[PDB]
Amino acid sequence: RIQETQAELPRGSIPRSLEVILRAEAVESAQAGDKCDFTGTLIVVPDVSKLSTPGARAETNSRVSGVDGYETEGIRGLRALGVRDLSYRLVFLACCVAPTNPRFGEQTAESIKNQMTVKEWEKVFEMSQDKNLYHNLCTSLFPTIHGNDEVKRGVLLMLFGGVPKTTGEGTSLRGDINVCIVGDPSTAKSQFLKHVEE
Amino acid sequence: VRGTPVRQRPDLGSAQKGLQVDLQKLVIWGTDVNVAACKENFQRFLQRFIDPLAKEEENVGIDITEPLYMQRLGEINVIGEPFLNVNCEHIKSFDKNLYRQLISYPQEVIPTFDMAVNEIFFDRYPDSILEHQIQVRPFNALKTKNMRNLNPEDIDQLITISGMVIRTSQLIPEMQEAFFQCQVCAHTTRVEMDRGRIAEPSVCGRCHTTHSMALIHNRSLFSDKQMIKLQESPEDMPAGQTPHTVILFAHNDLVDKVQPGDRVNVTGIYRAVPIRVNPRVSNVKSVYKTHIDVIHYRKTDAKRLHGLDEEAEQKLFSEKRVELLKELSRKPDIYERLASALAPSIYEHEDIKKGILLQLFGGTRKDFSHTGRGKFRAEINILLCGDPGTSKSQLLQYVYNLVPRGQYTSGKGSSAVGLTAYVMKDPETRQLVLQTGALVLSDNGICCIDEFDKMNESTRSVLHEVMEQQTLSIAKAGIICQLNARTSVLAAANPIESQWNPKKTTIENIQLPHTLLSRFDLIFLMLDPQDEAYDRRLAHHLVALYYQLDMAVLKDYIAYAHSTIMPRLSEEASQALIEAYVDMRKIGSSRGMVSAYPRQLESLIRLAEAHAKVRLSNKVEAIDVEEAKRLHREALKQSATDPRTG
Amino acid sequence: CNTDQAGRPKCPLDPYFIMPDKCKCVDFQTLKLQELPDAVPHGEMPRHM
Ligand SMILES: Nc1ncnc2c1ncn2[C@@H]1O[C@H](COP(=O)(O)OP(=O)(O)O)[C@@H](O)[C@H]1O
Ligand SMILES: [Mg+2]
Ligand SMILES: [Zn+2]
Repeated sequence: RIQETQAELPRGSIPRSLEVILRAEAVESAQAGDKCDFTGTLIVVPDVSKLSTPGARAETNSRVSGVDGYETEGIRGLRALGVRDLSYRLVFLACCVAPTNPRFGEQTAESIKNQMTVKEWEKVFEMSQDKNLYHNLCTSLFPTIHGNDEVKRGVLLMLFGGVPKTTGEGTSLRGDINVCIVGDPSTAKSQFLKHVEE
Repeated sequence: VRGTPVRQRPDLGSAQKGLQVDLQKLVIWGTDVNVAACKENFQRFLQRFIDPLAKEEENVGIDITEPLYMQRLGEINVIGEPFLNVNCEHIKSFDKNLYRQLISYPQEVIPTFDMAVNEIFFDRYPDSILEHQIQVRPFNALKTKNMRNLNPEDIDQLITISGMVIRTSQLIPEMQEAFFQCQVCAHTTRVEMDRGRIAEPSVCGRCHTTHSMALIHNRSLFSDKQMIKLQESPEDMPAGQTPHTVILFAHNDLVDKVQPGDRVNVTGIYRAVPIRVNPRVSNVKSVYKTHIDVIHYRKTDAKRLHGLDEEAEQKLFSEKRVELLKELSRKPDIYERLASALAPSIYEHEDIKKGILLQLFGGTRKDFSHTGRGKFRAEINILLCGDPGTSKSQLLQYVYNLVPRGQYTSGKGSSAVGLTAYVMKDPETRQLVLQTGALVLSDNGICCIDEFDKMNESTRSVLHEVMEQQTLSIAKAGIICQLNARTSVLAAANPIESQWNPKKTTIENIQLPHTLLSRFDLIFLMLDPQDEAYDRRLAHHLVALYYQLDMAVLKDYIAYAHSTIMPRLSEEASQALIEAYVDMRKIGSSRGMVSAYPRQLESLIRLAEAHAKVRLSNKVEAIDVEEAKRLHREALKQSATDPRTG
Repeated sequence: CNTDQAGRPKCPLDPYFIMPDKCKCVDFQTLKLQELPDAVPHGEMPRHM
């Protein structure tokens, strides 16, 4: 089940949600939260509709009339004529799947290196080697917020995270960084959060 | 006809018998319409009808001398859209009997009008190509002031009502031409819909195998459809009658044309249909239900402002009107003129009216996506903090009745879920659906919150997200999303004890958290000065109401401003704004006053941009920023309050 | 019995008895026609109907 992206909502509307169907190789190619890009064909699917208003019956074209005691009236006649309601839903049949915004042009560092192209890999390498990368990342990630350099640095470290670990007895050592911002109103806290999300 | 395919008209329902009956001329059975006479009358109406009272502003691109709808047909030739909106009022004026026949027999008459328009159009143009034959939309039928007064005698007739859209269901596909294929020889046949049903071939036409033909759902042909839950605005409101919700149905071109919260005059056929006892049995109920097969949507209203769609449309103003509005802008006191025009019968609230006008005009929409900053609120928010009986409720109601996409809530009558969204069981599909709230229905308009202090924080918390990021992030059990709520909030608050103590400071009297008050980019203290002249003139005005600029120009000015005015900060205005914010913060550092945070610099930018838009400058200027300063300062009575006490 | 809607409890299978006194009857007769003796070929049997 997918729903329309926020970039396409009309005014005052609720996003339209439709079910798309993946077949064969693509069966598990979409995961929750992903901004996928389904390519395929729209289709209709017969529906067992609960509409109490009759509509669009389909029946035989052979003119047959029940004899006395077996008249084509009621459920008997409906069944004999083969009357069925033509109620449909719109469903999407996706042959291929792919993210809307590709990140690159199990998981491991070598896997990421291979997945990313030569230009992207060289850019990553050169920025990794670049000096003052800490300040560069902070500034490039928060180009509108002034001050709060400590908050910027903390959020960057949170984004990079730690190294989760598990002890011999089983107890786990959390490696994720938790950050909280407390302060006076209009101090850019929501701005930091929205930067992080976007 | 020129070989064009005559598309079906699902709005007109399933075609009927169409039995011709001779009265001895050759009427349709059960009616008094003869196709030849109706077609000739409508052809005459098209060929030669001129509006004597028509105004150049009422009709744009239309000469009041040449016949009206021939120019419309010329437009339909120029563009591809094969639709012709015909005014039932014009039909009534031209041929009254034709109007009565149209209103009483829409399904029969309207196809004759379609035939006539197609004949005339394809006679005039032997080469113009259209996807389908032109279709006639009769609107402006004599308004039905209340659906509750319509009677079974009116069923299947063309009525017109008015109301705001509460909900618009998903696109429902409808069968029009079934496709059948043989399970033996693969012989293909098509069966068009006939009187609301389809006849299965039951025998192959090639191999003669009985019942070898199977229906191919996705090779058949379908047409769009959409349920629309609309709330009626009955002009005639009898005592003890609650508001009314009426089911509409759009068909194949009106699907997804009116969003929830939009106010529209809907002209359409008033249908009555049976109710099945169960969704699985065919037994129906003796009592039918009624709905509206919509023929035409009309957005334009006389007592409201131009809607978003009308503003977007290019040909909304004649060149003469554009020049007139530009002259009115070059006029030096346009700001005060428009402020006075707003709420003409509210006595000398000049500053509040100016603020409300700036709210209506709104700032500039900004695309900060590339900056990773978020979405900036261009809307302006106003809070009228005043003693009960200071006309704040009157101003709220005036704005509510003036603005399109306006919602109104008061005090403890609202809830967080009811304002944001919720889940109900649509009692026509028996399916669980999601219904919006006031803050969403007013997405691109205004929400008026009266009694803004009796708003127990459980629901007042919702306003933070709406007023900060124009978004309403709902994460409920099943549905997760963020709804656009780009509203403008006009709120009314009463000081604690329902009376303004002249000893407690501004904040101590307002009693609203600074976190919230900093969101409102305008706060007006409606306080009563015990003044002889004010009391005397107010009494004169109030008594004058007991015995005795144009809305048109105001509406057109606002529409043009929104259409093509996008003020941009100039360098001088930028420096002025910087100095304004520093001075305002310095002043607001006082103990009890309303302190100023960078949200107030944002507010000053918003107000300056709104004033520039009012001036049609397209460039925000030091004049605009100074006016924003003055307005924000006179509001809250900063000049009249010392930096220590109130 | 198709008229089961008048009451929920149902009538049996094969419930109908013909009412004699409500029958519109007519006279009917059976005759045995034999080929014409002058039509029967020489060595043959007379056909019947
Ligand atoms: N230190 C700052 N630097 C830049 N902008 C700021 C700063 N503080 C506040 N702002 C501005 O004020 C606006 C409102 O801040 P907001 O996100 O509401 O903070 P909070 O959520 O903590 O009240 C933001 O859109 C932001 O641009
Ligand atoms: Mg915040
Ligand atoms: Zn066949």
